[PDB]
Amino acid sequence: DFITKNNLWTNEQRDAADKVLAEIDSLGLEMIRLSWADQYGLLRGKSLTVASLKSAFKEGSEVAIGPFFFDLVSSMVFNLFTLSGNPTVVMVPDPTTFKVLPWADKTGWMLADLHWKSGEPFPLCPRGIMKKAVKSLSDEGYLFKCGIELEWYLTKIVDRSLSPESLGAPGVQPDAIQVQPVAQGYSVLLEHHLDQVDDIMSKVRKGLLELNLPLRSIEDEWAPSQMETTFDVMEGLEAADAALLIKSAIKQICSRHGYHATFMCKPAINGFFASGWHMHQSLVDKDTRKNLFIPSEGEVLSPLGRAYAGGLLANGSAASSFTTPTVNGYRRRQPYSLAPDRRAWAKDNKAAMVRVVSATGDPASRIENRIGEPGANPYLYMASQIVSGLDGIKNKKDPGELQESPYDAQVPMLPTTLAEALDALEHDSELFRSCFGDTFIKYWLQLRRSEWARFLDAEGAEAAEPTGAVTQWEQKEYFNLL
Amino acid sequence: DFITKNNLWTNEQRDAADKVLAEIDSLGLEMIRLSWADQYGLLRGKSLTVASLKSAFKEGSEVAIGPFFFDLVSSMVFNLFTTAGDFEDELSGNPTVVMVPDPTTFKVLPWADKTGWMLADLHWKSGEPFPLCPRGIMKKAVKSLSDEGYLFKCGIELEWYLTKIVDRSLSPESLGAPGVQPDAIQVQPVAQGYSVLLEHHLDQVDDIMSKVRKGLLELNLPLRSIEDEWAPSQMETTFDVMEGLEAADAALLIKSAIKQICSRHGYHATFMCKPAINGFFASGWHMHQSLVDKDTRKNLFIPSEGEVLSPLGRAYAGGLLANGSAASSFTTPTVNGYRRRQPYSLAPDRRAWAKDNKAAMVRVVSATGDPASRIENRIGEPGANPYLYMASQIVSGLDGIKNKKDPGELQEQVPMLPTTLAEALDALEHDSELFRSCFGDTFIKYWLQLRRSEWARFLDAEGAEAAEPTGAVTQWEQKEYFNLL
Ligand SMILES: [Mn+2]
Ligand SMILES: [Mn+2]
Ligand SMILES: [Mn+2]
Repeated sequence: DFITKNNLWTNEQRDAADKVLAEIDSLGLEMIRLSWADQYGLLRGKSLTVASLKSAFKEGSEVAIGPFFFDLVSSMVFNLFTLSGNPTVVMVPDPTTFKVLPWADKTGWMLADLHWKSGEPFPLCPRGIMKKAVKSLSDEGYLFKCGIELEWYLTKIVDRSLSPESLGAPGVQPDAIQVQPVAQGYSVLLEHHLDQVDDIMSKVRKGLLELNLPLRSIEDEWAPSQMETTFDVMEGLEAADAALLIKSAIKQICSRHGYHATFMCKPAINGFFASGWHMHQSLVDKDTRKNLFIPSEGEVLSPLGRAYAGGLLANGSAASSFTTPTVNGYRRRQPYSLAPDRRAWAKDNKAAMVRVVSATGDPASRIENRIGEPGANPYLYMASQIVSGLDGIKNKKDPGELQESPYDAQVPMLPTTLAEALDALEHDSELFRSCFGDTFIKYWLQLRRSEWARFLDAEGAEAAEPTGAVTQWEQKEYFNLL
Repeated sequence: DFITKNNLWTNEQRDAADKVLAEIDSLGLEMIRLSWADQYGLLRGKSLTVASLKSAFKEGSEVAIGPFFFDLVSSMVFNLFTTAGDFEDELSGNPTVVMVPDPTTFKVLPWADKTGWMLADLHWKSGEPFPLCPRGIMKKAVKSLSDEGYLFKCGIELEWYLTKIVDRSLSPESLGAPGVQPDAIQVQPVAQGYSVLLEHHLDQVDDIMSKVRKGLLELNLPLRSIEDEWAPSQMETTFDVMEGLEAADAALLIKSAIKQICSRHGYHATFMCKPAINGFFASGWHMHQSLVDKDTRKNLFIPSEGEVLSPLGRAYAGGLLANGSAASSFTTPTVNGYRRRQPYSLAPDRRAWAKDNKAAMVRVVSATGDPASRIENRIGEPGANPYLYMASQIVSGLDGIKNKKDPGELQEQVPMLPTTLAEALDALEHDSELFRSCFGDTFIKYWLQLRRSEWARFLDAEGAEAAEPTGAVTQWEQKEYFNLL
């Protein structure tokens, strides 16, 4: 009993486990998927039978850490045969995360944590970085509350790009899935585009509901075939696990019915505008459970929330590779685009990095950080916000002055390439090295700089210009998987 | 509770929400749409979960005002990125407003999967109503009307085209860009025409037409008639009399149901006045109107012998007429709506009153002592915004009442109506006081600002000559109104 010997379950998780086996038995489930988010947010793991799950509930399941050392295309940034080699770690199931996948045949699903065989936590496990952030927020008196609002694209699959000629090779991107848009229209919020796409959208809507996910709204975003699904507030690690499931389920559900959902920021398809992942955040007293961001008369935020906003602004440059992991996501670093090109904050202004949604006495007063990207890793994005903010609280960082025109603000600019965001983390190594782990940032810096290098040798430096056209390297790196 | 705090709900609005939630539960709905009419009459909004709509019945639901500052093809008319000091004097920014659900508008949409629908009113977070909300501008007319003792009784005669879809123009090179017109949906007529009212045309199109009829009927919309119009594939669908806000709400839902149902079975319904398709003539939205006494429920237009209308109805007609050029951009908001002059037809392009003459803007239907004595405005285009069309008639007609404006002798030197949306805006600019007073002064300057840009876009596309109303429908007009209106 690996799990019991190393004290990896709480009584809650233990009784959870007892019940997940009871649900498996009455539901007649034949497979149970066991997954974890890699460095990119992509769900990797194994599909177990129900005899093996019951054994994994004592021993765990062995997996190699090779995904962590590969890129999206499988090039070896780190040597796997010798930050090196391919040790084999234990997948430790978290029974509290179980869900009965409704688009699959008799298949359950539940997330896994990564552990060395000694029992200590694997230091690259992105979920572990969110646990670390949530634990430190619980030691300062706060619970992290997140409203998930996801902008993504919806397309019908023309060709799945399966011919041997299209398969690529480790380091050689495969062809993008061939798609076509489902609706046109730069008319935003049009009910007619909703009813047009609801043939497929009603299947995604029904799937989110069956997962007992707290779906809030389904909206026609601005661009042709661009969509917005928002969710009610969730708390802490739970919200990250839920973003994860939300993006996986949308993609899997669409594909079963012959559609392609992508969270790639800006697909290389004419008429497609950049997608954003704005992150609605507030803090709540771990005891009192009341928004500690609520302002008074004259305030747009409580002093606490003001401090949170300061560290969100202060650290957002080092944090950019986390809020915007992808190359392609930096075409959002632009003026006059409803996206943030500089560290500005404002009450009700979409051209800002931090947007305040608040009112005097309003228990829903909160911050909207808009430097986020839809394809971000939900554990690195949200822990970014937890680490960034709690720094502002701790160091009483004034956010400065609410900006009436963020695109004229003389505030510090945000990075405009993924190279720049990596540079900014190198020269502000601390805080993220104290919180994410020194080993992680060394790893993170080395791996992501390798992918920048591949974009550069494929497209050149002048293609990196954010206003530029979306390159084919972006399409054949992010469209299929993200 | 946002809605109790600013008392945005009467008790009836509260006796409804309780049963709105009750049949949501009874029927097992999973989505409720919350929609609102933008400057164009086009239904914007969100689709909310049950759990989430239960919240909006207390706190509302937020939404940006971008549609109001965007064109049909989403050019940015007003700077969206600079927050405003007095928004109503600079018109800049993307403020978040609250959508206040109105339960008296609840419907289960027949053609959709387990999905409900209601209308929302746009309010500032301050609790005070947003100054451009067209449904608010209708709410205002109905008030000033009830504050003079009258209810608005409205009869709708709505013409439109029903066509089969050949291509939805979804290829990426068709999608357009912000400010760029997307390609028009490719279509095919469904019947031949130039054989007006032909029963066999009706039976010919009833495969989908019955699906529209049935959908309108399930919505409890008071459908009066379906008729076969003159031009190929042109229909007219008329409705029984409706009152005040309900008639404009229904007008909106009428067009919404008609387009959504047709598209769901692969047809394209369009309220474009005159599509750029061979043989298609101009479609109209005629509005019969009368005033009733708000306490006796009785038609105040009914004429005695000697006069064609009562002196109340006669005054209204004068207010309909003396502001008709000003109001033109609210009864005929599209460039396309002015193409109405053709070699085989008569357009109501005269600002005049008549019983038989088809060129007069208003037709009178009145026999002595007849309880259905009324007037009929005919400059209405079908792709018109219902709130602003109806409120333009109440506002025009109340002027004539309060000022005893004389319409003059029935015309079978006739003053003419604006021939273009440019001229229509010229007319409103130079005679703005009554609309600035009753529609809001910020709305009128926002309206003239928005549409004058829509005209320069059209002019920049096809040139001054093709802008002439007599001329053929250009490609700018097709790619501006065909798909959305
Ligand atoms: Mn959005
Ligand atoms: Mn007719
Ligand atoms: Mn008529």
